[PDB]
Parts: sequence; C-alpha cells; structure tokens
Amino acid sequence: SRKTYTLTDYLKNTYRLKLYSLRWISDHEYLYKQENNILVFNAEYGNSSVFLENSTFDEFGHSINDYSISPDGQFILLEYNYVKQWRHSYTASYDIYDLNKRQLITEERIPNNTQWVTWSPVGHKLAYVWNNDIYVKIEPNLPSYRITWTGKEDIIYNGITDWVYEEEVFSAYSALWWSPNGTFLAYAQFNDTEVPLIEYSFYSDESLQYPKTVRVPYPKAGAVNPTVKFFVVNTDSLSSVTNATSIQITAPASMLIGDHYLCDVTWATQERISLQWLRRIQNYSVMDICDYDESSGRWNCLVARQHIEMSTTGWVGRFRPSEPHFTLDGNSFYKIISNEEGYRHICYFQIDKKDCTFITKGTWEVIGIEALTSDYLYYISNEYKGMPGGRNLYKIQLSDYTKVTCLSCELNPERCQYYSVSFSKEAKYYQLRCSGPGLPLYTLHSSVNDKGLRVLEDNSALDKMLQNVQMPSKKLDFIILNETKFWYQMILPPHFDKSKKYPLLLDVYAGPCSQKADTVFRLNWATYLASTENIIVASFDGRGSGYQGDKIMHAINRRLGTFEVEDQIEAARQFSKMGFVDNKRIAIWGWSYGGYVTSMVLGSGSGVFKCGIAVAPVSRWEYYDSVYTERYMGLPTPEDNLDHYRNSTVMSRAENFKQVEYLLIHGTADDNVHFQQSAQISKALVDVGVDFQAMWYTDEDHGIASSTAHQHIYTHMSHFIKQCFSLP
Amino acid sequence: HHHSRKTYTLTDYLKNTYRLKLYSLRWISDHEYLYKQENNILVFNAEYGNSSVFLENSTFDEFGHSINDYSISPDGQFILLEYNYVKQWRHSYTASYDIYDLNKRQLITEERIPNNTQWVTWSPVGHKLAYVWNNDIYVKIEPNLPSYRITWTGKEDIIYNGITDWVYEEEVFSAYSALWWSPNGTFLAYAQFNDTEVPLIEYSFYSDESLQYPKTVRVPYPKAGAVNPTVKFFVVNTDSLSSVTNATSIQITAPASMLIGDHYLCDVTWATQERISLQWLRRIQNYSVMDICDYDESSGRWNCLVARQHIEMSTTGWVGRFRPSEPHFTLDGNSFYKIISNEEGYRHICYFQIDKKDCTFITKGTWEVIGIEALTSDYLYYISNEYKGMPGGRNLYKIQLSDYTKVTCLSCELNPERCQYYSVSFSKEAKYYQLRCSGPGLPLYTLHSSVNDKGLRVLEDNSALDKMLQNVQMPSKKLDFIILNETKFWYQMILPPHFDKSKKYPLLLDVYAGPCSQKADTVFRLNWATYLASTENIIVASFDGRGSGYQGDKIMHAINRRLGTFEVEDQIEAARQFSKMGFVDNKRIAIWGWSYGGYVTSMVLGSGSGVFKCGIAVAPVSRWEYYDSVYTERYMGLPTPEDNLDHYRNSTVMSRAENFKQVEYLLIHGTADDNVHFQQSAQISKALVDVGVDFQAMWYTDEDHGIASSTAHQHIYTHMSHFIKQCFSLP
Amino acid sequence: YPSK
Amino acid sequence: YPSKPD
Ligand SMILES: *[C@@H]1O[C@H](CO)[C@@H](O[C@@H]2O[C@H](CO)[C@@H](O)[C@H](O)[C@H]2NC(C)=O)[C@H](O)[C@H]1NC(C)=O
Ligand SMILES: *[C@@H]1O[C@H](CO)[C@@H](O[C@@H]2O[C@H](CO)[C@@H](O)[C@H](O)[C@H]2NC(C)=O)[C@H](O)[C@H]1NC(C)=O
Ligand SMILES: *C1O[C@H](CO)[C@@H](O)[C@H](O)[C@H]1NC(C)=O
Ligand SMILES: *[C@@H]1O[C@H](CO)[C@@H](O)[C@H](O)[C@H]1NC(C)=O
Ligand SMILES: *[C@@H]1O[C@H](CO)[C@@H](O)[C@H](O)[C@H]1NC(C)=O
Ligand SMILES: *[C@@H]1O[C@H](CO)[C@@H](O)[C@H](O)[C@H]1NC(C)=O
Ligand SMILES: *[C@@H]1O[C@H](CO)[C@@H](O)[C@H](O)[C@H]1NC(C)=O
Ligand SMILES: *[C@@H]1O[C@H](CO)[C@@H](O)[C@H](O)[C@H]1NC(C)=O
Ligand SMILES: *[C@@H]1O[C@H](CO)[C@@H](O)[C@H](O)[C@H]1NC(C)=O
Ligand SMILES: *[C@@H]1O[C@H](CO)[C@@H](O)[C@H](O)[C@H]1NC(C)=O
Ligand SMILES: *[C@@H]1O[C@H](CO)[C@@H](O)[C@H](O)[C@H]1NC(C)=O
Ligand SMILES: *[C@@H]1O[C@H](CO)[C@@H](O)[C@H](O)[C@H]1NC(C)=O
Ligand SMILES: *[C@@H]1O[C@H](CO)[C@@H](O)[C@H](O)[C@H]1NC(C)=O
Repeated sequence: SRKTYTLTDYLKNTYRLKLYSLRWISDHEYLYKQENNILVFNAEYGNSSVFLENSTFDEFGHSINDYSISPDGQFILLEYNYVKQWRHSYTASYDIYDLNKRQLITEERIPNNTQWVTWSPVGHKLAYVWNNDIYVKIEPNLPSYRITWTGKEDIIYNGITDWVYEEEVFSAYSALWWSPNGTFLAYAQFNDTEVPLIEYSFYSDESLQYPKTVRVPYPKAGAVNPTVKFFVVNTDSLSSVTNATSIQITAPASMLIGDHYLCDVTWATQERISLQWLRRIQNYSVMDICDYDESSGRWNCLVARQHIEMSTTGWVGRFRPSEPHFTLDGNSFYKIISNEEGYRHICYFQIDKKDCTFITKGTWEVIGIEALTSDYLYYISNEYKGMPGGRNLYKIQLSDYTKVTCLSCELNPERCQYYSVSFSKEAKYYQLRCSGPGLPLYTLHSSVNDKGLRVLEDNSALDKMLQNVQMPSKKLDFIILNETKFWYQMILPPHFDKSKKYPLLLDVYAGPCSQKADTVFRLNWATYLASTENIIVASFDGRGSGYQGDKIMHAINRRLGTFEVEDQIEAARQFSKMGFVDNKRIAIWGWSYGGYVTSMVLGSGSGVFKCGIAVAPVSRWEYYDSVYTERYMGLPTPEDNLDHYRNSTVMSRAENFKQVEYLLIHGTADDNVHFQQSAQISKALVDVGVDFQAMWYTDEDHGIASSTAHQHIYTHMSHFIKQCFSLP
Repeated sequence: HHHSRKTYTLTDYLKNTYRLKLYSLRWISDHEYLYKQENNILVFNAEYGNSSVFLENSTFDEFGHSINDYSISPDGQFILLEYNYVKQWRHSYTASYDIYDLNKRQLITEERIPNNTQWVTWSPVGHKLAYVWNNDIYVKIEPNLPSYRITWTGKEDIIYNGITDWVYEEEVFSAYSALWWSPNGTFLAYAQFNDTEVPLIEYSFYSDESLQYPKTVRVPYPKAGAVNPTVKFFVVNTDSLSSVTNATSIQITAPASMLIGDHYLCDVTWATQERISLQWLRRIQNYSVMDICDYDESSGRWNCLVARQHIEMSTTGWVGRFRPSEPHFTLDGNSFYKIISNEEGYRHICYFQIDKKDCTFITKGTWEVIGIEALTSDYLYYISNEYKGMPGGRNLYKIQLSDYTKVTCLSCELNPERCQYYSVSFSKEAKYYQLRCSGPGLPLYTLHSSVNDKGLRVLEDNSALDKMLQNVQMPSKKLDFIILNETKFWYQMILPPHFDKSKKYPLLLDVYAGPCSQKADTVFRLNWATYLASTENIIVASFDGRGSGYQGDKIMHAINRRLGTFEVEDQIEAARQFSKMGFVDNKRIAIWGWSYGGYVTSMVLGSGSGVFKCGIAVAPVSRWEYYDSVYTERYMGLPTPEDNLDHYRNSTVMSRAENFKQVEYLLIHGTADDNVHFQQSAQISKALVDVGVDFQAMWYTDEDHGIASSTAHQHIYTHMSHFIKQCFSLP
Repeated sequence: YPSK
Repeated sequence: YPSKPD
C-alpha cells in the first residue's frame, strides 16, 4: 500500500464496482447483458446462449437506450430518443421488433414523445401514454384504441403522474395497472387545474438569446392539491367503431369528505383490485377491495371489506402505507404495519375481517415482503444481531410462524451483512445481492432447499486492484443517549492511529425514516477524503431516523428541524470525546434534507463546527411540496402547525452564521427543492452581514448530476474542506 | 508624536465615516435658489447671500405620509409632494402625489393626482400640470380642477404615452419622461411607444421570505437584432382643452428617410413658443436627421420644411458620443449651436443657421467640448478639456458670439492646485452660476455673478472633512500618460501613503473601457480603491485606451464594429507598461470591473496573457447578443451573416473558458438584474464548469445592476476585499 | 423527497 | 448602458 484513493479516482471512476443485473423472463430463465450482447441464462445449469446479438441493430440509425421484451417472448420493445424529465419521468421514441420474423414493425407505430409504455403481464398487448392520454394495442402492428380523450398538458394526466405524485407518492411516472392476465387496464387520472405553478429560468445553450421560463404545477405546503380519479377499462372488449367504456371506482365515503390521495394500487386476482387512500392529514388511510361484477360490467367495493390503517403518534407508513401481498386466491393478504410497540412487522389479514394477526414480532423491523408462495413468505429484515443497519433474507413457514429460517445470515457473515433479493417468476430461484461490508457479492440459489448454485459476481477484478491502494476502513457502532442506542458509522483513514487527532467531517442526511449508518460498502467522496486527506467521515442516525420503531421515527412528528438537528450536534460532541478527533477541525455537510440540517446546525450557535456545506438545501417548509411536507408538519395555518413552520427556518438563524464558515450550493433548474430556497438563505445572510461562499450551477437540477457539474461541485467542495482543515 | 497612524479602512468606506459635503441647490428664478438645511427648505438671494425659511420641515408632519421629494411650481404658488416612492428602473418609479397651495397654506383634497402615477411635471411657466397614469397622459390647468385625459390608448407593457419603455428609458432618453412642454406651456409634446411584438426578458423575483412562490418579472426588452419598439410623436394644444370634447393630438411624422426602415426618436428640443426641433436616428446608428417644425397658425398643425432639415452622419463609427447632441437655440430660434465632431475627429461647437446645410465651427483644437451649458445673446458657456491638454480635466469657458477669438476660461485659475474638474449650475437667465469643483482636492462649491465673473462666496469648502483627514494616511493620485504606437494614453494610479518607487506593490487594474469611457481623470474619490491603497497598500490603476472618450474619434471609433478587441488588448498592455515602471510586483496583478468592466475583466482573464493572477467580474456582459439592441447595434451592427455575426460570435467570454485555468476568478451577479441579465453570468459559469475550471461565485438574491441596497453593497465589497487580499497573500 |  | 447605477 502507498497509492491513496484520490479525488480523480472517485470522479473519473478508476475503481469500478461490478454488478450482476438480471431480469427474470420466466421461472427458469433470465436475461443478461454480456459484452454488449443480450444473453439468456438457464438458472438450473448456468448455460447461456445469445438472445439478441449486439450488432443486430448497427443499421437501426438510432442509438438504443433500453430494451423491453414482451412476457410471452414474441416481441421486443426498443426505446430510443430518451429525454429525461423529473426523477422517474422521461419521453422516448419506440420501435417494436418481431422476434419470430426477425423484422422491425413499420405500421401503426408508437408515436414519438411517448410518455410511458408497458406490456400486459402476459401475452404481448401494449398500453402507452402520449399527450397525456392512454392508448392500447392488442397486436403490435394493428391500430391503437384511444382509451381517454381528456389528457391536457400540465392539467389532465391519464395513466401518468403529475410532479407531486411522481415524486412523493408512486415514485414512478406510470399510473397504469394491468390485471394479472392482462384483461383489465386500471388507471388513475390527475387534475392539476388549480395547482399553482413553480416558475424558474432555464438558460439552455448559449445560442438561446432569451432565457426560457419553465412552469410546473407544484403544490407547496398548504396549497391546492391535484385531485385524483380512478378507472378500469376492459381491453378484451375494445371496439374499433365505438369509444372505450372506463368504469370509475370512487374513493370511500371516509376519504371523499376532504382532500385525499390515492396511495397504492395492487391487483389481488383477475377480478379483484385493492386501492389504498390516504387523507391529506396523513394519519388515516383506507384500503378498499373491489370485485368485478360480470352481470353489471362494474366494480363494487364492499364497506364491510375496507381496512383502516392509522397512527396516533405520527403519519402512516414509513413514507406511505405499505403494499399488500395477497395469497393466490385473493381472500387474505400480508402487509407490514407497526405493532403495539411501534415496530413494523408482517400482519396477516382476512379480506372480511378487521383484525389481523402478527406473524413476526420483536425489537427490530421488517423492511419488505419479497415473495409469497403457498408454503412460505419471504421477507427482508434488520433482525440479525440487533443491527438496524444490516439486511437479511428470511423465510417464514406459513403453516407455523415459529419456523423462520435466515437464508443469508450465515453465507459469508464476515463480508456480507446487507442483502437484497430477486426471485424468479414463481420464486423457484433467487439471486442474492450483498452490498457489504465487503465488496458486493452476487449469488444464485434454488428455493427448494436454499442451496447455492453458483457465484455470479465476486468483484475479484476490483479486489486485486484495491490491494495496492491505501484504503479507508469503516467502523459501525452505537452510542447511548437517554438509555437508547443510536447508531453511527465512521469512514476511517488508512493506518488509523487512536493516538492521533484527525479532522472530522459529519456527513448528514437525517430526514424522517433515514438511515445513514449501515453495513454497505461504498466508493464515494468520503472514500477520497479519508484515504487521501486523512479526514474521518462520520454519520449518525438520531431521532427521526428509521428501521428502529416509531418511538424513534415519530420523535420529530410535527417538529422538523428540532430533535434530528440537536442529535447531530450531540453526536459530534460524543465523537470529540472519543479522543482521536481534533476539536478545532469539525465540519458538517449534507445534500437537500442534509443541506437543511447542516444549515440548521451551523446556525445553532453551538460552537462545535468550524465550517459546513449545504447543497440544494430546504430552507423553510412552506417552500417544499405538500405531500412530503404535510406528512411530517401538518398545515402551515394558525389553527394547526404554523408556529413551528415559522420557527424552523434557516433564515431565522442567520445571525449565528457569523461563528462559522459556510458554503451554499444550488442548481438553478432544481424542480424539487427550488432555487428559491437558497436564494432566501443567501439574502438573509446578506441582511445580517455574514460572509459566506456560494455556487449556483446553471441549468442543473436537484441531482447536480451532469458529468461536468458533478466533477465541478466535488472539486469545489474539496478545496473548501481542505482550506477549512488547513490541508495543502 | 502626532504622526498620522490612521488609514482609510473598509469600515470607513462602508459606514461612511468620511463624508463629502455637497451643496445641491435648485434655481427658482434668475436671482434666487432653494436649499435644504436640517430638512427645512430655505430660499436664497444669490446676490446678497441672505436666506429665509421657504418651508419649515414641520409643514407636513401632520400629513400622515413620509415625503420622498418635492417640486415647486415655476410661479412659486404651489408645491408638489411626492411620497409612496417605488423605484422601477434606473430612472423610472411610481409615487403618490399631493399638491399644497402655498398661498392658502392648505393641502388640495379635490381632484387629487392618482396613486401609482408614473411621471408628473409642471409647465415651464405658471402651474399647469402634466402626469402619466396607467400609460396615459393627463392635464390639469389648475391643481384643484378635474384632469383632462389626453390619451386613451395606453396599455401596460404595450402602449406607452408620455413615458418611455425599457430601452428608451435606459439607452435613448436616460429618463422615464417622454413629455416636453413648450417654453410657455401652450403646447405639450409627447412620444408614444409601441412594444407589441418586443420580446420579454423573464426572471425570478423571490421577494420577502413570506412569498411562497417566486414571481416571474416580464419586461419588454429587445436584445441585439430583435424586434424593436416603434415610436410616434404628437403635439397637443393645452390652451384649447375642453370638458366636452376629447383632445386633438397633432402627429408629427419622421422624415421619409427614417420611415423606410427601423429608426429611433433620439432628441426633442423646443426652439420657440411655436418651433420644435426633433432628431431621429436610423437603426444603423450612423445617420441622423434633425427636423425643425413650425406651428401653422390657421391649420392648428405642425409642418417641418425639408429646407430646415439637418443631417448628421459618420464614416468612422456611430453619431454622437452615445447619441446625437442636443441643439441650443438663440432667442429668435433662427439659429442654433451644437456639438459635432470636426473634420479631424474632434467634437466642437458648430454654429448653424436654420435654413443652411453648412455650419461654422466656433471652437477647434486637439481637445473636445463636453457640453454646452448656457447661451445668452452675447456669450456661450461651455465645459471642455482644453486646459493644459488634459483630457481628464474639465473647465468652464465662455465665448463671445460676435468674436470667436475672445475666449475666456472662467474656472481654470480659480484654484489651480485643488480644482481641475468643474461642472456648473446657472440661474434662469444665466445671471449667476454655481461652480462645482470635484477634484483633485476636496470638492468645493462657489457662487458667481456672470456680469463680470466675480466670486460672491464659498458655499461649501468641505472643511469639516479636511479636519478629519489630518492624521489619516490617505493615498494620492498620479495622473499621466504613456506613448503607445506614438499616441498619448492616459492612466491614473491610486498610490498608497508614503509611496516608495523602490518598493514593489501589488496592483489592481480597475477597469471599465466601454466606448467613450474615461477612467483616468482629476476627480477626488472616497471609494473602495481608497481603502485598498490606504489600508492594504495596493496600487489601484486605471487606463483609457483605444475606444476611450473625450480625445477624438480616432481613439473613440477604434473599436467600432469590434467590441472585445483593442480595448481589452490595451488593458493588458497597460498592465505590461506598469510593471516596467519598476514599482510593481509582477506576481501580484489583479483586474476588476463592473458591467462593461466585468466584460473586459473576463475577456482579459481568458486571454492567456499570463499577466494577471486573478480578477473579479461584477454583473458582466458575456456575449453581445444578450444585451439590448440600441446600445449594442450602435457599436456592433446587426448579428446576421451579412452584417457582423462573425464578431458577435467571436467576442464572447464563453469561448475563452479554457484559458481561465491560468487565473483565480470571482464572478458576481444580482438575480434581478434587468439591464445586464443574470443570464449573462449564468452562461459564463456553465462554460467554466464545462471545461472543468474552478472559480469563485456569488449571486445576490433580488439585487439589480447596481447591487446597491445597503446590506448588499456592504456584503459585495466585504466579499471582494477577502478575495483580493487572499490572491495577494495579505494577512 | 428532499434527497439527491 | 452596461454601467453600475450611480
Ligand atoms: C378538472 O378539475 C376542474 C376543477 O378545478 C374542473 O373544472 C370545472 O368544471 C366545471 C364543470 O365544467 C366548471 O363549471 C368549472 O368552472 C370548472 N373550473 C375550472 C375550469 O377552473 C374540470 O372539469 C376537471 N376536468 C376533468 C377532465 O376532470
Ligand atoms: C402597436 O403596434 C402593433 C404592431 O406591432 C399594431 O397592431 C397591428 O394592428 C394592425 C391594424 O390593426 C394590424 O394590421 C397588425 O397585424 C397588428 N400587428 C400585430 C398585433 O402584430 C397596433 O395597431 C399598434 N397600436 C397602436 C395603438 O399604435
Ligand atoms: C415561532 O415560535 C413561537 C412559539 O414558541 C411562536 O409564538 C412564533 O410566532 C413562531 N414564529 C415566528 C414568526 O416567530
Ligand atoms: C441450456 O441447456 C439446455 C439443455 O436442454 C437447453 O434447453 C437450453 O437451450 C440451454 N440454455 C441456454 C443455451 O441458454
Ligand atoms: C418520429 O420522428 C422522426 C424524425 O422526425 C420521424 O421521421 C418519424 O416518422 C416520427 N414518427 C413516428 C411515427 O415514428
Ligand atoms: C369518442 O371520443 C370523443 C368524445 O370526446 C369524440 O370526439 C370521438 O369522435 C368519439 N368517437 C366515437 C365514434 O364515439
Ligand atoms: C383472464 O381473466 C379474465 C377475467 O377474469 C377471464 O375472463 C379470462 O378468461 C382470463 N384469461 C384466461 C386466458 O383464462
Ligand atoms: C391526525 O392528526 C391530527 C392533527 O392535525 C390530530 O388532531 C388527530 O388526532 C390525528 N388523527 C388520528 C386518528 O390520530
Ligand atoms: C434679502 O434682503 C433683502 C433686503 O435687503 C430682502 O428684500 C430679501 O427679501 C432678502 N432675501 C431673503 C431673506 O430671502
Ligand atoms: C391612494 O391610496 C390611498 C391608500 O389606499 C387612499 O387612501 C387614497 O384615497 C388613494 N387615492 C387617491 C386618488 O389619492
Ligand atoms: C374620448 O375617446 C375615447 C376613446 O376613443 C372614448 O371612449 C370616449 O367616449 C371619448 N369621449 C367622448 C364621448 O367624446
Ligand atoms: C405662449 O405662446 C403662444 C404661442 O406663441 C402665444 O400665443 C401665447 O400668448 C403665449 N402665452 C403668453 C401669455 O405669453
Ligand atoms: C453606415 O453603416 C454601414 C455599415 O453598416 C455602411 O456601409 C454605411 O456606408 C454607413 N453610412 C455612412 C453614412 O457612412
């Protein structure tokens, strides 16, 4: 060891982390990308053949961004002319290749600027969204049937989400839900008519003489929200001569009383769909279960079959109510909910019965239900060794809940403590992905006896490269505050000597249900800072953090900018009493919510921190969107929570920034946390006479993610941190 | 031992510890002026120097509003009170207005001037009123009587009657007003602007933090080559106004030679009770026509005889310094004086007859006339830089109209050592003048009778400040030239106290360098440079190279069609010459400027010259297609393949981004800059990011081109001081 | 989601 | 006039 991990190493990607990304096409087979080829693999034996040759489209004319192949395997969708919108949304051009015939389809094509495309879950049908309307193609070469006729840019969204629903509710652009066998197409309709618009400048290339104004319907805290309708259409009875009939399912009586959200769509059977609705005051949700009536041609949701989920101490769900996992007959389901002790566990419900029974228990949490069979439910949790930041796959025997097996705990306990899973179509095989503390490990197993078939990727090419680099280590541990554990992690410089005093950087996020202390191996900015600059990079999960029960998570209910801020400062006080930290050189940085907390910490007047960087920070809660903000804060009204909205601004703390060195950074085309947020911080610092450092990034959004911008921001921050710490 | 140990510090500059006293008077007659003294308005007898209280500060305590400013009617009978002042652009603003009867001592409460009024103006004599409200003109014959609506077409951002739009306000008229009362107030002349298809600059305005969604400001603003506002010109007889019929505006059309293409209205000057002169300018600003128009008695119309047309044009550049000069008519209005550039490129006073094409030059020489200040029947009063052949000095001269050889300098010798930069204020018929000396010593204000040019008294000698500076280590100014390409080029240096030419000082090049600029002069200043020299021992230098003004057209027109070239190249050579003077540390040369100065700073730092270590650009231009049509096309033409696109595309700051790897750069811009748009800065930053250069930045939320709000002004100078000190390794 |  | 106001 003598080379360190450099800023260039991080920025130019010298040391690459190998993945093994598959998509199960069946229960037996999966698709992989070899050396630009598309390979098909046999799960059983590991043999492969070329499913699609690299050069098949070298006369396509267009650069292909993605492929999507139909469930029956007869057709493939080629996606090109990719244009990013928000976090999930984009537009693209699409071509359909006939696999059997080996030919591009030239007639009745998917138009340009298509917003969303999806194959039916079986067969080869298509639903697409274009100019905010839904279209369906039974056959890839036949005409499309126009489902909806009301789509209007920035106003009516059919089968696609609007800004807030995309970002905060569904984490997707899509709002189309096919029934399991493709008969029914379910969809949501959003109406943004009175949602105010966020406006900002877009400068574009220098050839653009006059800046453009981007206008986006975006509800900020307490503003008028989008309204939602829900429909189902029968695709097995579409007409070429008459318009399609869409049957509306109306929200429950309990939701229609005021503003509400559609928060979940899950198909139970071929003729049964579950819908969860959330009140605008996000402590009351309702699951409706709706059946198709063959004689009516309609959908009825019995009031007797509703399921209420609520919270006394907070909002419902981690970020939203959890999704149901129905048994094959759709008469019962499993769902994560917080128990009596405020820990999130799997409850078993009967469609008819208000009471569920908990099938897991304890002072740990189920992260997600991964797969359900007739015999087993498969889930991820942080149970192993009481470490909320570890992740393992368990299987619970359905006929007796005390038979729980850990399927990943013991495989490589040293290098592997953080797992996610990908099961085949009918859970016959599963791929395990371990993300640390060692280099990521990808393995294939059969569900039959949970035997390991093979290692898919071991990252040995990376391991050999790392040998000669002076790499940092990671300590993950806990401190005790008021008789409660709070977990922290430290990225420690190479040859860490306890007798030395190192500068410390506190890497903060600290948003509700966050987790910044975990067993994951990462190569990032912090890796460079520890390896090259000998800075300790620390993270702490205090009050408000997730995966440790409601008492911790709900600690910040209605009170953002309080306990989660105070706990970062207290953690730094604790780190400085650990002996190896130079009290004179403690810094803090964060992005977005992290930017908010950083700013709040630096404006606290605590004296702990010399300097800090806030990137794309929230500055006050009325500036941020309604569904995220109101979840934690309620409404900004005298009759609700206005006083805390007013009291939790970074602007209010300006005067205390005289004690610290601040860098403020923001993208000018941030649609998420608007540039407005930084512009108000800087104005307030100016108004009280504090000097600080700033950087706007022209035309960059929340990610600040352009190759050049990405390199530029990290270079700028490194110089700042190095100057703060007196590092040449 | 009573030795001076104080310096002029950054807190001194920002808290205004050392205040220059002014003496701002308003002439109300040929014998009297108004002056404010502890908020009281005093009236002054210029002859004897005795004053009395014109208006006690307590007249409007019981008003319920705070008065921004006042205007006394020409006949001294009424006073106009301005409040609820809200600034718009450089000259525009809105306000509420009340009128106070001085003879009845009582606020007029009948038919009040409306709120949100855009401009108000008394007639030149008496107390008629003209005001603009909602883009329409209104006349009050008496202050307590109903208004007569003159125009009915006014429409926000589209049709402007009696007020200018953005470009006309900023680049053409240097005023919001577009209303010209005739000398005795019979006639009210006005311009009408039409911005129908003028594109809008749009930007965010964040406001107080209580504003939940930012506001988009939209301003009709023509960038280079874009569609321009159209203009019409009217005259109305106010003496024939009626309560029963709408007013008749008599349109005066532009000459046929202007109506063929895009043109401008660039000057309105009344000649007599019934004779108005108009100057017009083509969109290619090298050809202008002055029309002289007479009121026809029996028509009720205005007629402009082609025989009385006057053409002014240029072969080497644009016409006038920034626009065609204004004429100064003799009492009979059959003759006028005007500044035009002579056969040799020097700007002198030409004497024209109304009926004759040729004019005769009354002044000449290798110096220039700055302005014509007053004209009587025997003498013409003017300011020029003739004295000692110093382009950066200014003195008041008078010339005998019957004998052009009889030329007297009225200011040159008043105080030779202390005073080399004069401006002047004459009374109504030029019986007295106030002289204002601006440097090189402390500003000095004196009153004079023009009969025999004798001094009456010192009005203000800044002796309070003189006293304060006694033990302050103040800098000096060195004003001199260098002889590049055997041509004199002037520079100034703000030199640290106890200046030792054997030592090596860091150097800051304070740059502007715009067309017709002058950054080397004899003016005394208390500014940021003062602090940098006084406290930080930095030499602050400035240089007037090719393109600079007041030294002839061969210097000024050098950069014609070619912004971002010789002017940028001359600052670099200036810096090279200063090093070879031998008291400059070569490793520590910075450069900074604001606006055009930010442009040149940025072009210099991206030149690859290696001369400059660092620099600051504040509100810079980055490419000329982003700036307004009338300023840019004056110097650059149209940005089209068949005109000047190549050099438009050649003179961007963006294209030189790679070269910024060699320097430290601070880029500053206000987000609400309506003049040079934030867009310009945003484009520089994206260009430096795209080539991977680190630089320093600072946006100023909601600040405009001046970054002039009290707290912002303090923050930007504080911030720049840090950057300069660090670049120069100053503790 | 205020998160990069 | 691209010049600081004042
Ligand atoms: C989307 O929502 C808006 C509600 O804001 C609906 O607009 C109203 O419709 C009724 C009936 O036509 C009118 O009387 C109101 O004047 C409308 N208000 C408006 C336009 O602001 C609109 O109908 C909805 N559209 C869809 C397709 O759901
Ligand atoms: C302001 O200028 C616009 C032209 O820019 C004038 O609008 C035009 O009106 C005429 C006759 O009515 C039409 O032939 C044009 O098509 C219009 N141009 C447009 C709208 O692009 C308008 O008349 C002018 N207004 C005034 C009062 O002077
Ligand atoms: C902040 O908090 C207090 C309650 O402690 C409240 O009275 C006040 O109005 C809040 N906001 C403002 C505007 O200061
Ligand atoms: C793997 O081998 C089996 C043997 O029958 C065959 O069916 C299959 O095509 C092979 N899979 C490949 C080549 O991907
Ligand atoms: C999509 O875009 C291209 C390029 O403009 C065009 O040639 C093509 O025909 C368009 N439409 C369809 C139906 O793909
Ligand atoms: C169905 O859709 C719309 C109604 O909005 C109409 O314009 C269209 O022509 C209709 N088609 C038929 C045949 O019903
Ligand atoms: C899919 O479900 C529908 C509705 O229950 C049913 O009519 C249809 O037969 C199913 N598909 C198949 C292939 O059986
Ligand atoms: C939901 O939150 C509100 C606060 O606005 C509270 O008063 C109410 O008790 C909560 N409802 C439930 C069912 O807990
Ligand atoms: C100055 O003095 C004369 C009398 O000698 C007087 O008439 C005049 O009003 C005075 N001016 C003032 C006080 O304004
Ligand atoms: C001007 O505004 C004030 C405040 O609203 C009002 O009292 C006054 O009457 C308004 N109108 C006029 C014509 O002065
Ligand atoms: C004056 O002109 C306006 C606009 O043409 C018109 O509306 C108004 O009625 C006119 N006044 C009269 C009645 O003469
Ligand atoms: C003002 O000038 C006009 C035009 O010459 C004239 O008719 C009028 O009498 C003048 N006003 C007075 C009272 O001198
Ligand atoms: C005015 O400018 C053009 C170049 O745009 C030039 O060709 C023309 O000759 C000029 N006019 C005069 C009077 O010199």
